[PDB]
Amino acid sequence: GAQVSSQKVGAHESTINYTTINYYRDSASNAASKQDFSQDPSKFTEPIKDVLIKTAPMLN
Amino acid sequence: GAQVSSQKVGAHESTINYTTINYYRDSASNAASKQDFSQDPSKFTEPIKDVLIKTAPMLN
Amino acid sequence: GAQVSSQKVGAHESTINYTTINYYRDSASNAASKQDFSQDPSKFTEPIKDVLIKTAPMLN
Amino acid sequence: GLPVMNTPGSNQYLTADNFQSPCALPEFDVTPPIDIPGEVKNMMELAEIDTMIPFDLSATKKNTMEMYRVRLSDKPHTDDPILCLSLSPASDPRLSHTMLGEILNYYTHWAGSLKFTFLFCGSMMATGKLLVSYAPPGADPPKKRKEAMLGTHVIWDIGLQSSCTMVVPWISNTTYRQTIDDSFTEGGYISVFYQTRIVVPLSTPREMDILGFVSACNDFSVRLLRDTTHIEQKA
Amino acid sequence: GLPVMNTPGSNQYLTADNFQSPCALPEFDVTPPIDIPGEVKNMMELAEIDTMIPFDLSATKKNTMEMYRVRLSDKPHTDDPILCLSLSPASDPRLSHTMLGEILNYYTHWAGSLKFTFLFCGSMMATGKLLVSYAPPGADPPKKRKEAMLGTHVIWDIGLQSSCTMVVPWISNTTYRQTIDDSFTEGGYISVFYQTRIVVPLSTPREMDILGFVSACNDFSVRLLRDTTHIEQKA
Amino acid sequence: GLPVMNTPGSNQYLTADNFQSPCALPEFDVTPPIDIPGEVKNMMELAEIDTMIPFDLSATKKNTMEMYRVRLSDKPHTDDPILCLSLSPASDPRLSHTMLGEILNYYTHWAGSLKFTFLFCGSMMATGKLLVSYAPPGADPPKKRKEAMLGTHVIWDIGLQSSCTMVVPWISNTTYRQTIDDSFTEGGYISVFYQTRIVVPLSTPREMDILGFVSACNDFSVRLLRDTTHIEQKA
Amino acid sequence: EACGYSDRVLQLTLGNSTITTQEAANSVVAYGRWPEYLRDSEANPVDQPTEPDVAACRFYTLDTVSWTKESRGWWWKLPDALRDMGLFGQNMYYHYLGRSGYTVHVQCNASKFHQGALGVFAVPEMCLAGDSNTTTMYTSYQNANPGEKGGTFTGTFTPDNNQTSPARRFCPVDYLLGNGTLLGNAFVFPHQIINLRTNNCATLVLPYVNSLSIDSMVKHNNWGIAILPLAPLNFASESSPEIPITLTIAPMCCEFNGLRNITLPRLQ
Amino acid sequence: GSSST
Amino acid sequence: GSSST
Amino acid sequence: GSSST
Amino acid sequence: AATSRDALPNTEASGPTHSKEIPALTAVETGATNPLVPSDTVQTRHVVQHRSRSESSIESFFARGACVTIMTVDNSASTTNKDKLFAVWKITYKDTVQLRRKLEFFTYSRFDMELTFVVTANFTETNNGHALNQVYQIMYVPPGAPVPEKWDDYTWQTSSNPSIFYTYGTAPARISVPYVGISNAYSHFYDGFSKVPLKDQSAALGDSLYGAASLNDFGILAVRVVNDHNPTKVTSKIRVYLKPKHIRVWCPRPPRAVAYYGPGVDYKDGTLTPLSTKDLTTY
Ligand SMILES: CCCCCCCCCCCCC/C=C\[C@H](O)[C@H](N)CO
Ligand SMILES: *C(=O)CCCCCCCCCCCCC
Ligand SMILES: *C(=O)CCCCCCCCCCCCC
Ligand SMILES: *C(=O)CCCCCCCCCCCCC
Repeated sequence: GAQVSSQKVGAHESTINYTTINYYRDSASNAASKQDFSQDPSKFTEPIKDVLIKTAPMLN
Repeated sequence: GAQVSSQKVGAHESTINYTTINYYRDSASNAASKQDFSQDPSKFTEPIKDVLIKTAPMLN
Repeated sequence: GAQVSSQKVGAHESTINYTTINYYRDSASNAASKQDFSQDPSKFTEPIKDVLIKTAPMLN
Repeated sequence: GLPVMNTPGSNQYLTADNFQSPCALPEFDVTPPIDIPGEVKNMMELAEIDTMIPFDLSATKKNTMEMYRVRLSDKPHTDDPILCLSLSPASDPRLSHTMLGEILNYYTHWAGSLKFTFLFCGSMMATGKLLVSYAPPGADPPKKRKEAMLGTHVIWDIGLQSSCTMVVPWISNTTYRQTIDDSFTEGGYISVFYQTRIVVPLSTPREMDILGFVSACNDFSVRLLRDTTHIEQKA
Repeated sequence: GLPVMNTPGSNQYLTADNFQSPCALPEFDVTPPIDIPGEVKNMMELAEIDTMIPFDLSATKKNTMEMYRVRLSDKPHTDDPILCLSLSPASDPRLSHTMLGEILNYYTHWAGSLKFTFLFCGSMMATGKLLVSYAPPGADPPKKRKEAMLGTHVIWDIGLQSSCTMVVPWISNTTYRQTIDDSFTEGGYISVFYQTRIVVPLSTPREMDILGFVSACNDFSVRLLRDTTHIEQKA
Repeated sequence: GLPVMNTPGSNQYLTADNFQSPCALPEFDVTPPIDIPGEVKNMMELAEIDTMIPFDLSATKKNTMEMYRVRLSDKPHTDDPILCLSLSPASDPRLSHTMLGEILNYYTHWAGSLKFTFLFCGSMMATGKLLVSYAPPGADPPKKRKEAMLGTHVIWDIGLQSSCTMVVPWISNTTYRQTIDDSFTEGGYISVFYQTRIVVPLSTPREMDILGFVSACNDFSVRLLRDTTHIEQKA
Repeated sequence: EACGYSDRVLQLTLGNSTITTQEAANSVVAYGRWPEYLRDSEANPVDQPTEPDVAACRFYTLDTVSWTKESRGWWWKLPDALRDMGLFGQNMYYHYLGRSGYTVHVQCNASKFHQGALGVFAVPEMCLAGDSNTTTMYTSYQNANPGEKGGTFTGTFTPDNNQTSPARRFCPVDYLLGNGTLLGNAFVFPHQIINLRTNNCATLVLPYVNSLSIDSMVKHNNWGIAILPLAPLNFASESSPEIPITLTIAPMCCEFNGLRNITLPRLQ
Repeated sequence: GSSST
Repeated sequence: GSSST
Repeated sequence: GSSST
Repeated sequence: AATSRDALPNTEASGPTHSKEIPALTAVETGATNPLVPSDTVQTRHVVQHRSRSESSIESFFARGACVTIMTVDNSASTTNKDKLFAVWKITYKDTVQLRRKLEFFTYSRFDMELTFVVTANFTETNNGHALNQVYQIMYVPPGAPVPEKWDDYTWQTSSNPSIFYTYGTAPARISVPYVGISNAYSHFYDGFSKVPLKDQSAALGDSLYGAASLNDFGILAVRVVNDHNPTKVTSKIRVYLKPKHIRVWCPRPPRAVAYYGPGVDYKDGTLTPLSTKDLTTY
């Protein structure tokens, strides 16, 4: 049941990996994976009904 | 995710190996591998533009 | 990287084995295997230039 | 038992650690998520939203609505600044409280390009050209259009497109700047000038406000998480 | 972290343990071995080398060179012993300091066959027959040739082969004997007698010495390591 | 939990250990490296660079620029030494502060070949032959050319190739020498003599300096890391 | 070479300028790295760089100094020594950021009857020690940056005892390389020696070196040039000989970012 | 057994 | 799983 | 992985 | 592919020579060191070399924890003219000398930093009394975060700063930190200023220390005893050990030869005579 993932290596001395085994039945007991996703800011930065083309007039 | 490497054995009693597993996501948490490289001293010992041949006159 | 060897079993209750993993890069950190060899005592008990046959006269 | 040797760090509590721990409510029936609108995945998403700058922190205008209003008028052309600002997004008092400034005060280091957008709020009948400037650090901070023009700038023509944006490109010696006032990692000078002048017809207000906004570009990032000075709890 | 439960023995220091431990000199450049002569792999190799017995520990001969010399002479035949010795290789004072005796004093138990070799050091002109005896324990210790002959023995004829060996075969009730004086694990009696007599011509020394040596056979072993009583450190 | 038994060494802090430990700044955005020139991979690379020897540590010349200058002159031939030096690269006061000497003072043991190079700094018109010597230890240290010639040496002819090198070959009883003054691991004697004499024409300086340099060969190594005596911190 | 090419005879040409030498001792490329422009994978400021090329990457000759029996040594900092040199200096003061490599050519000829030896060292981050034992790190910008005239070394440390009006200058002691380390070890830095019997010049090609891809040339010097008499000047039997030393330096692969109005520094 | 990410 | 050096 | 003695 | 633990080159056997090849003659003016080996100037035998440079790799040379500071705290009643003592330390390797000298063999470096904390306590007053086992809080406050003014103020809440709560008598505390520099490498030497003095500005306004870059380079460690005070006074000290793991270094330098005198390269009068008397022709 071991999960093997890669580290993003900062300062250096191949891919270096690390291992993780969950010891408990409840997912709430798990550590945080930090393997997170990013999304585009559009729902906050461009919430307009008509798609904005930046080279065009915003008002036409 | 185990990394198996060999020891250089000094005093003796095959290849003896040792095992390493990284327990953390950040490479900064890792121990030092001590598997390091050597380089030639030339950039400090012979920084001259024209390659030195030791049997030849250094000044010609 | 696990080393599996057999025990010589003294008092009894197949081959029973035991496991060993080296945790360190330096062989000096390792435990002793106790898997040692024996040799014949001849270099101390019979250091003579001419091979001794025990049924024969030692002096002929 | 398995032979073990306790290492340094044993039994400490690091508040930044990331370990497993036992669950106090085993087999709890968790309520499922629903698809609530407005989910955020990264704090830099918030830094990319334009928020309004409190430019005029005069003793009488600060901590009032007036601090957000930069007054212009139709006076004869001058080469003197409408406003002057230091590019210290976490520490200059005009930038530190913007949403960008606030998020930067939870981090030690920032990097990347920024952008300033100005909104003209005079009447439709009012016209004008302004010069918006960014001077990278190291010389005398611009106090005259003559110097400001020599740096990064946008000449803004007022018209139907109400607003104009100047991008402050990432131009730095270091790979990240500090989120405090620091000479070694100083960012330079933002300023605004009259290019021609504001002109109005008769029957029109001769003075008006512009509003300014700051936000991060897609190449902007922060690091080294830290506590902010922007909130406290005495007693 | 991984759930663990500390067992008895935890944190103790057993001087006989065999664990790994951190290296204080990491990446040290070790000097390679060279092939030095005389390598030993097992202490029983040393026990198989003949060393000389201090047979005559009389008050005036002990702790002098004389203790190693057993005096014979050309006197008329007698059935009386030249020497008498207990087979207690670690505890009898004549055997305990031989190399075999010394190694046995670092162990609690010994087992296997031994051998005694005698060297005649009289002149070439001297002749003689001697009887070397081993009596396994349990009867009266031999004080006369009559009894000694009934046990394990070798009749030694003196001549060009200078020396003679009697093997004391492993004959024991227990599988190992104790390395102390102990009646239950007693080994029996070693003795030497005149079989005929030493005879010399005229112009020849009428008295001479024999020297004796003890060593282990290839079936000999020891166990249960222990400290010796043969060295101390007062204050 | 998993049954475990704590071993000796548990909870200690060995300053030379090599374990993992938790990161206090998780997911930190590290700045990438750039290809800075002059990267070093091993301290022996620095030991292979020639550095200048402070040969003349007289009371008035030491701790001044003069200590690096060895004065020669055009005087009549003599068999007396220009300089005498002990091959104790970490402890002789003339060698201990060279870059080689300094690195050796962070280690207990050294091994390998060394080389001394001398630079003639007189005028082009000056000529001369010198004898540079290495005497392995164990005899009277050379005070006359007669003895120095019998050891390892180079007869240097001064000319267009300004400099000359004598290699001190690794010649030792032990596999490594100590980095302190120690008779058992002594290295022997370096010395320089006039082979003929310095000769100059008229209108020329009759005295001049030579400078000397020491560096390690490719077979040179050190081990057992240690603190140096070459820096301290009182109070 | 059988066509005559020599280690000793070189010609260097950069921009509209050429140096010839007939008594060189080869030439050095510091750390074996030739100067280069900033690569995209190492780039940091995003604005289009200026690269003046031949207008700035050419040989500039600084004021000639004089070597005598009493000389203890000289030092210069780069880019400081070139701050007033033609369009290189202009580009430097007009931009926040700038990076540059250099060809350094030290010139000193004498005669077959003179003798002496100059150690010529190029030191990355050549931090020098100050004149004060009342305040550390106190050398003023003005005294740290002499421009083309450079500074000098001294054989004696002498602490500034004026506390009212501190001199705020360096006091770089020669055998301590002006920085608390022994001069005999300065050979681990890229160097050449002008030994008058052998050669009449030193040539060092220096890459841009820094812990950053680009930085403030006005705030920070990347390289220091230290010239010290390893063996003192001497001639015939004259008690007071003199020979000149001339420094000619050329910037190489220099590029600049962050254009604004010109910097006008307080240099006195 | 093992999962790889 | 395992890596060998 | 494993070695057997 | 040549590793730090590889054996160095064998000595090859070499015999007598008489030729125009001149290895021994050279010219140090060029700036080069003559690459000779024993077989170039003497007759050699063949030797199979087993020695290696494993212990002098940059990693191995630095692979040790060094003390960089001692912080003092107490657990006393705060009273109107004196408060309970907590400690504040500006993170640096320049308060002590040994690790500083080793790092300064080089101009620049990159490394992951391992910090280990050794904590010791004692009673200071005579009285009998007691204290119960202390817990310590070691809080990192990075440049810009609120530095604590009192042992018990709001900043010790640490919602974002990393803190270690260490229990007295347990194993020394330890954490790692990545390469956190705002440059591509740490500068052990910065020949510059953090400010340009402008002519149009006052001298005071353009002034800055020589060789100093960011005034608060790396922030501070703030340490306190978390326990409330006892009737009896207990003083504690936190010794901080720094080890540079996963290290790279650039541009070698001559080592410090005279005593350190401040965070810069400055030296003190009276300390400038490292070398000792020894006669030129005396072994
Ligand atoms: C809970 C405790 C966390 C402690 C975190 C400490 C983080 C800050 C580390 C700073 C790194 C310092 C490295 C050494 C100094 C510099 O290299 C030199 N002055 C050169 O720039
Ligand atoms: C998947 O996990 C199969 C491999 C098992 C590897 C060794 C597990 C180490 C100890 C796990 C204890 C589990 C805790 C309840
Ligand atoms: C690769 O790692 C697969 C093999 C797993 C071997 C057993 C792992 C032992 C316990 C690992 C704990 C990991 C720490 C978060
Ligand atoms: C070979 O070792 C591959 C199998 C790995 C088995 C589990 C290892 C258990 C934990 C090892 C820790 C290593 C110590 C640095």
